[PDB]
Amino acid sequence: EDLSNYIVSNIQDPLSRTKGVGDFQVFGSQYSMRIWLDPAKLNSYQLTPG
Amino acid sequence: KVNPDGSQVRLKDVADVGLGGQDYSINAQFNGSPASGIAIKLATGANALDT
Amino acid sequence: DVSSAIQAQNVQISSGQLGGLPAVKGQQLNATIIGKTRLQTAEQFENILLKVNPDGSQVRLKDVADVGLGGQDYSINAQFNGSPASGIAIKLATGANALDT
Amino acid sequence: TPEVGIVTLEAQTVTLNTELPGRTNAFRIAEVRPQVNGI
Amino acid sequence: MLAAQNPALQRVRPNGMSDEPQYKLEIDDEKASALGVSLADINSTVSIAWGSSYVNDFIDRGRVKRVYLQGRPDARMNPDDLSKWYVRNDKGEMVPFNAFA
Amino acid sequence: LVTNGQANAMATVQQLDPIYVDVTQPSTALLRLRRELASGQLERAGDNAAKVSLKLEDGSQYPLEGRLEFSEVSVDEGTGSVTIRAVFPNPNNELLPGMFVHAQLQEGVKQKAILAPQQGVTRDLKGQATALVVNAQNKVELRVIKADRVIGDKWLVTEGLNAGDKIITEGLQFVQPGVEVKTVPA
Amino acid sequence: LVTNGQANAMATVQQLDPIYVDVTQPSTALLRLRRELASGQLERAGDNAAKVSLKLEDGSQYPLEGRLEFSEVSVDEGTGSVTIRAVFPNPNNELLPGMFVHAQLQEGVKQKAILAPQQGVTRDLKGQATALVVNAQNKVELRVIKADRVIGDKW
Repeated sequence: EDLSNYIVSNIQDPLSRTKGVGDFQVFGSQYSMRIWLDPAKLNSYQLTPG
Repeated sequence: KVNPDGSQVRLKDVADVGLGGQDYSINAQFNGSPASGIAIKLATGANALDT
Repeated sequence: DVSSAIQAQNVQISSGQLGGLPAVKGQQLNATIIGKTRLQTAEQFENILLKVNPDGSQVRLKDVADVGLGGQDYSINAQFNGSPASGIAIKLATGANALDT
Repeated sequence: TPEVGIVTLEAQTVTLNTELPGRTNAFRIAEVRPQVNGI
Repeated sequence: MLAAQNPALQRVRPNGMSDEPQYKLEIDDEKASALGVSLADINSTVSIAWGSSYVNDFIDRGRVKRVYLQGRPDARMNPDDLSKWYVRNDKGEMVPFNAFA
Repeated sequence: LVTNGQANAMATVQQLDPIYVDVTQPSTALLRLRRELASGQLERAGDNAAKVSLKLEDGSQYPLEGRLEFSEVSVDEGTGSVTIRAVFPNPNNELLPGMFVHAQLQEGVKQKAILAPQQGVTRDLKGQATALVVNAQNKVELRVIKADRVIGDKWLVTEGLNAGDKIITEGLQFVQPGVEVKTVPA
Repeated sequence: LVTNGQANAMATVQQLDPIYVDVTQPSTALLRLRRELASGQLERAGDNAAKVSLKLEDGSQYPLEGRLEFSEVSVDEGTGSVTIRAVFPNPNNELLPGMFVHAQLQEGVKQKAILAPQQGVTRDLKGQATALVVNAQNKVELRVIKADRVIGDKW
């Protein structure tokens, strides 16, 4: 996912605008700040994912 | 949440925050070593050599 | 209140997946969890419940509204020699032939 | 070769104070309640 | 099968996937709403806790990327771990998914 | 008209030569203190452990340094927080009862604490804290480190970095890992 | 001013050397365990039926084990769950009354259990679990099995 972030953040945006490329597909994804809800501690304080 | 006493819970007391991919379904791998690639489709009405 | 309840009952929610990525090491099970699905027949809109006390007594949509399939737009409707009918009225496209169409 | 400012770091001892929120309450507060009745 | 037995074809394929197990959890509707928890809270809990919801964006290192929100890699992996998730009642209490699902 | 045993107060008489400062610590912090004081990686303070200093509503430190007593034993159901009482002297009318102060409860003493500058620890694209370190063969490396608490203008490191090493504080630019460099003091 | 029969208190004197842990349990799971224990396949143990052994708020195990106590007879209409107490020793005052905690009390020891792995068990057209087995004359056949509990990575 480091290399996939590097593609989506630095190669994909100048390469999708060139003369000839109409559709692309990356094999991976960029970074996205995931937040992993622990349901025991999310139970501890009377809270929901909402 | 935070009470008027001043006792709060943060997001660290519920979840562990860290960066990861936005979807993990596709993970390419090139010739024994970890890698990733972008696939490219040619737009219609254009050429392959010039692209 | 009936509108908010019906927008709460037949939701087609993305209910996730068992064993979905990222997986803990040693996972061998995968299945696409289907949660609720949006309702289909008259007996399933007929059992939308609006308010319910903790004692168990509820108010379904039987006791509030008469529910059944009807037209989307009741405005335009046609007839044909007495017997009831309906139809589509086709217009030909641009640069096209009438006989081929 | 480049000449850059480089530190030489060693072990030491620290204190590790932690920050925690709160309010201040009065030391000896006495709400004057009447204990007897009348205007 | 009738094309694989046919001597005029060769290696016919489905170009698709076949039917596989998928876990249909059935929300007990009237019991959940009688215990007090509203159904929009159940749908929000299910969709965010498994379906990897999308809240808003954030910038980093000169690029706006996105923030996702999903349960652990250890609390959705088998049907025994669909009971670790609790949904709030209408009075601050906590109701498990074993009661109504 | 005033009645007997009235719930509504007629007037409020309070004196503040000391002021109680009620401070809420989350219970997981007390639990990781109980896990780390039992191991040798965090020694108890002892004679200096009672002193606390409070941060006022303008970010300015309060000049006097009071002491605490009775870290409570009942947590609350909602936020899971132990309240901790601290007593502060108050000669003038500086602190007022009902403010929102912070407090610096200090506990633990590290007996092997490595401590790197702010301008020597930078974040990479992972989000991890990285530092540039010169080998004994006089070439640069990168070591992934974790950085718990800011002390003034310097981080402290827990693992990943060892004592007696060198990190580059100033001159991080035009230096990439794997190149030759010479160490000058600055 | 402090009046007779006051509703709100003045201080809280409390001891905690044997603590009490009010463990909840939803009544569908207790009724399913009562069904699985009345149906004669799993045997309730006697040597380790009263060990509770909580693990604390940050996932750390508590070093002492304590006795299990009654199960309260009424479910509560706000969440639908019984409450089971437990008696834990607390010599070093290392756990406070009111924290959130998870207990591991066992529900039944299955004697002579077989574990089919996750690879060999699938579902047919109706929803009942199957597994292909090989006969003694070396020929496969379909057979319908009842697998509903995942332990480890084996049904």
